[PDB]
Order: sequence, then C-alpha cells, then structure tokens
Amino acid sequence: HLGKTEVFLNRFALRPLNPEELRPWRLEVVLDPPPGREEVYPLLAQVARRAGGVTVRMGDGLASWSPPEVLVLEGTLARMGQTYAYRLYPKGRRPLDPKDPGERSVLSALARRLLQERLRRLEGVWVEGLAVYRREHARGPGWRVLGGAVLDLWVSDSGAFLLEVDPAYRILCEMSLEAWLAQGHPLPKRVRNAYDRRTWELLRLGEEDPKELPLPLSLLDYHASKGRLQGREGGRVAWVADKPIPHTGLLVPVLTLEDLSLPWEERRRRTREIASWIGRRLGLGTPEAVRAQAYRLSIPKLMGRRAVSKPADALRVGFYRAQETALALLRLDGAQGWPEFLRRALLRAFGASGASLRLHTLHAHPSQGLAFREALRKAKEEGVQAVLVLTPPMAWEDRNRLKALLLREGLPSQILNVPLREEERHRWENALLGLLAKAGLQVVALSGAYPAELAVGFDAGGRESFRFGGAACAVGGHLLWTLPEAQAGERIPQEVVWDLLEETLWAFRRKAGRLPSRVLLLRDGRVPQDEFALALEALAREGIAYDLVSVRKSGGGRVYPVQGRLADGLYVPLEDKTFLLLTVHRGTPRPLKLVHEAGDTPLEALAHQIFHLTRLYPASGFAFPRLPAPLHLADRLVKEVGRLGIRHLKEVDREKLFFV
DNA sequence: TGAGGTAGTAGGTTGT
RNA sequence: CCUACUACCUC
Ligand SMILES: [Mg+2]
Ligand SMILES: [Mg+2]
Ligand SMILES: [Mg+2]
Repeated sequence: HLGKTEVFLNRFALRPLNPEELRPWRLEVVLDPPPGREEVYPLLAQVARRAGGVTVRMGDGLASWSPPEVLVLEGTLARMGQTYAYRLYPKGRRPLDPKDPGERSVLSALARRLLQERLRRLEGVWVEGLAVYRREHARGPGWRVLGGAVLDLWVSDSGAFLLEVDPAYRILCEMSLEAWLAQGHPLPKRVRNAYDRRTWELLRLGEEDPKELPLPLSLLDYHASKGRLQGREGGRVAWVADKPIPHTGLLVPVLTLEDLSLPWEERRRRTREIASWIGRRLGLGTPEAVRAQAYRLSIPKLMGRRAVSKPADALRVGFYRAQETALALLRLDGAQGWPEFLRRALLRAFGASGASLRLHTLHAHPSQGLAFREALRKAKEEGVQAVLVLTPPMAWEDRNRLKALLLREGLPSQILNVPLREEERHRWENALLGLLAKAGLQVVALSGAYPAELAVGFDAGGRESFRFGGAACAVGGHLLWTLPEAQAGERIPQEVVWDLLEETLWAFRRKAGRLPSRVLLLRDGRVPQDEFALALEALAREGIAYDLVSVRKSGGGRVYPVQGRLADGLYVPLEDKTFLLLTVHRGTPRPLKLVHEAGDTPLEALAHQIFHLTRLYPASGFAFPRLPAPLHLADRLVKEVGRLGIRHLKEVDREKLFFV
C-alpha cells in the first residue's frame, strides 16, 4: 500500500528568532472617547498600524519589535465618522514562549508585520498585501503584467521563522477608461472609479451630454463640486451598474480577459529563488526547503457491470445497476427525431447493461406556453424520467427558466448544444453520462473495504444576501440528495446540520436494512465553531460512530517531488490530525488540505477513502473531480438551488441528480 | 449549455 | 478560509 516517497513543499525553514524578538515590547492603549464593546478589534488593530514599526495587537494592548522611541506613541485614528484619539504607554517587556500555542500566535503576527515592514522598504517594487512583485512579465500598450510571489512568514514550535512562498502574477494597467478605449480596445466588463476604489459593471456608453445631464445636481457638476475633476478631464458618459447610473475620465478599467500558467518544474524553481532572495536580503539565513514523506495510495476499483478505468467506458461495458428506464428528447432547434448515433450509443450501453430502454420525443415547444407543460405531464405519465435538450447555446436567463420549468414536472434535463458532430465523442458521451445520472441510474460504483458505510458532504449556497445549506449522502461503501435549507450566512444552523444528516441516515436505512455503523462527514472549507455540535451528539447516542473532516481547497500550498515524476494520489501527512492530498493529474497541482475535526480513524484510512470517493463521480466521464463525490455533489446542488430557486425541487426524486 | 483542471478578476464567510 | 465569474489547456 504505502509506496513511500519524499517530496518537499513550498515552505522554508529560516534562522531561529533572536533573544530580542522573543522579548517583544509591551505597550498600553488609552483611547478616549472609549470604544464600544463591539468596536474594538478593528480599531485597536488600526492603532498598531498607526503606531508605525513592526507592531501587532496583544490582547487588550499592543506588542512591538521596535523601540518605543521610534513609534508614534500619540496620535488620532478615525473609524466610521467618530474620531477617537489614542495614547500608547511603554509598559515593560514580557518573554514569549513559542512552545506555547497561545503565545506563539502573536510572535507569528509580528513576523508577518516584519516581512511586510521590511519588504516595503526595498528598492524592489509593489507589495500588495501579502504579495510581492519583482520583475515584469509583459508591458503591452495600455497594460502591464508584473510577476510576484505571495508570501507568509510565521513562527514554529522550535522558534524558527517559517517562510511560505508561492509565485503569482498581477494584471495592472495605466491608461484611463478613455485613453485605453481610444487606444483601440473593446469595452471592459468591469470599471473602477479613479476617485474612490469602488468598482462597477460598465454596461454601455451614454448618448447624453455631461453638463446637461439630469442627476438625482448636474452630472458633470457633481464630480466637479467634489473637487474630483481637478488635474484631469472627464470625458463622455457611461452607464455603470450596481438599474443604471451615469458616470469616463474618472472611471478606470479592470483588465482580465483582454490583452500563461507557470510550468510545474519551472514553478518550484522560482519558488526557491524568491526564498533565497527574501532570506538573503532580509538577513534570515539560507532557506532550507522543508521536505516531507508522502505515500502512493491504492488504485480505486471503479466498476460498472465489469471493472473499468473511467466512467465513460461504462457506456460500452454496462452500468453498475441499470434499471428499466425511458428518456425523452426536446429540440429547441429546427430538426426532429434523435440523431442516429446518439441512439446507437444509448441502445448499446443499455444492451450491455441488460436493462431495456425506450426513447421518446416531445413534439412541443416552450413558446406554446401551458400547452407545453402538459406535453411534459404526459411524457412523465408515460414513464419518462429525464430529457435531453438539443438547443443552440441559450442565455443564462432562458436556461434557468427551462430547467426550472421541467423540474416543476419532475423531469431533470441535460442540455446539449445543437452544433453537434459524431466525432465529438467526449462532448456527447459526457452529455449521456450526465443525462443518465439525472435519470437515476448508477453509472459506476466502488469495489472495496472502507471504514465508513455512509459518506455525506455539506456546503453552502451563493449569490443573494442569503444562502442554502445543503448535503448529499452516498449509501453503502447509489448517491442521493436532500431538500436544502435557506440560511443567513455560511454557518449552517446546528439543528439544520443534524436534520440534514438524519435524512441520510434514514436514506441508508431504506437501502440497507439497518442504520450505518460508521459515517464519514465531509464539510467544505473551514467548519465554524460548534456547527456540528448537535449533529455529533446524536450520532453518539444512536450508537453510530463518526468522523468529521474539513476539506479545504485553498491552503494546501504546493508540493514538489525531490526527483522524478509526481505520482497521482499522494498522502502527505502533516502535523497531527491534518494531512494533504494530491488527488489529481498541464499547470501545477493544488493539493487539498484535510483536517480531522473529530473521530478516531487513522489519517491513513481517511485519506484512502476520501481519495477513492474521488472516482465515484458520474458525469465526470474522462476526468475525475478534485474532491470527494459527496462534497462535489453538495457543491453543485447548493449552486443550482441558489441559482434557480428551491421552489421547483418539490416533485423531484432524490435519487435523480438534476444539478450535475 | 461536456466535463475536469489551473489561472486570472472581483468581493468577503467567520469571529479578531 | 469561502463565494462567484471570465479566459486558456486537456480527454
Ligand atoms: Mg463552501
Ligand atoms: Mg462550494
Ligand atoms: Mg451537467
């Protein structure tokens, strides 16, 4: 199993803190008028920033790595109107212990402030936050592309600086939203006001006069009175958007699509060079790239009717559990009837599978109106389970409407763009897999022994002020989804998690004849304090064992091999109850960083299962998703519900995956 | 709307 | 940490 290797990650070990840095200067803060119980953290922190030097926040005070005699121990900070005045008092020096978690926390704070305060005063270039840009990758007429490392410098257990490096580019332009438009470039989709820092969604140009424009004063007079039209020359009008709003000599463009990924090996090179450079110029010593041992993991045994290397091959071999089913066709283009090949391809797959299938054809059209909805009612009534939609590229709005309409009839839909050709294999072969998943068929499954019988993933909606908390089970070592719950933010209500979970327990109970022994709980991103409290409590009582795991996409940094190829499916244990995974294999892989939040399973065992769940995804076809099937499924569910409403999911079978 | 990835651009979860 | 969108590559 454990085909052990050794690969170092994009971190670096540097000189151990000196005695002085272990004894930071302590200061006291006297801000009058006294802040509100609620207005402290953001204020008390902007006071340190104001105080100058490498100083951070120290609980109810400040802590510095700079002699008080070079700080601004008096001044006045302003936050949200009120102008409170501050006053620092030098109050000794307390020794800090890196061995302690709580103490080390502030030292690492100072260390980041150090890195920022010392990088800013280099003859180099910009320093946008944690970022740094040495050279220039390109300098076209109107745009400039500078390249950089994004950095972080913290303190370890032993008390030595740790410097994490990761190369990154930046697209910055000089020309105005007018000189750039006159230079001969199409209208951007994003603009940022040059008096402020707020941005807009540039909709069009205004066929109106600046001076004679009626504002809610005079348009050209507004920006004039505010002294914004000095040293410049406002051009023509422009309808920005949040309902339009007048605004082009004052606006600036946000370049993105207009006007290259770093090669895998050519990235680790620039990573070390930037390190040698940041330690040499900052007097932090010779960077010792931190290496770690990895483990090649067991290959997944994905199996249709017969074992298979990828879900797409399940089309010529057969499905894992194909039941009798009938699909439908909806052409929003000209012609009628299934294309010859899409039919041959389906009958073969269902031939192999052994189940019988009947292709239908909807002789209706959306434009008919309600006549159209009954065309569906009749289709469903005749036994149709899912419908393939051949239509030229639709608009987002028209797309959701049609999707939502069919769902209101209990018919998931897989869209496929009419400009189609037989030799576009991957295209329509995936279209079929996606249709079939939506129909309720289990394309492939996993052969093997896994610690948990049930695997559920939780995520959170998007868009509008509110989100949708949602989860989706995976019965036995078939997949299904549950009815989501609209919530205020990203934290999922404690009893909402439980109820969502309970549904998957009971789903499993329906499939097997018994409650699960053990469940694998996968939360997308960080797991807000105690959002799984009520959940894990219950599982305990009900005598079913568990494992919670933060699956984080960002923050896994990089991981390069000491020498040779980078193997697919590396298990890279890090600290305690936390490890990496490079679950996939053009650019440079971004490893997932998992964190065992509760349970007693060996990390090696979790990593194994998690990695295997990767290949369980139905509409994947010729490539597997980066995270586990359940977590990836919860993502899309949550996404589509938030996209086109929860109101439609009412009459939709939970075993049908409409969101894929 | 074939799907997966990584790579940009914004804006901003939770709990400092 | 996450929520989106856009562009390139790949089967
Ligand atoms: Mg999330
Ligand atoms: Mg997500
Ligand atoms: Mg799909």
